[PDB]
This record gives sequence, structure tokens and C-alpha cells, in this order.
Amino acid sequence: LQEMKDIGVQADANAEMRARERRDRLHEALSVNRSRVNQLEKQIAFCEA
Repeated sequence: LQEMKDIGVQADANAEMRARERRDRLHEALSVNRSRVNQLEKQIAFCEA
């Protein structure tokens, strides 16, 4: 229990599930946005060529 107080994270079960869900959807959103950025950049490069 002292180690638990040391780590200092509430880590509630409901909080755990919610947090993992939100951060994972953030991860996928980031990846998709980066892919969109790459696609648009390639389109612009094609336009220049």
C-alpha cells in the first residue's frame, strides 16, 4: 500500500477503462491525420511536377 501511495496514481477501474479508450482513439486519430497530411503533400508534389 505504501508503494501504491508512492506511485501516486488514482488509476480507478472506470478511470482506467475510460482513459485507455480516449488515449487510444487519440492515437488512431493522430495516425490518420498524419496519413492525410502525407496524402495532401504528395498531391501538391504531383502538382508541382
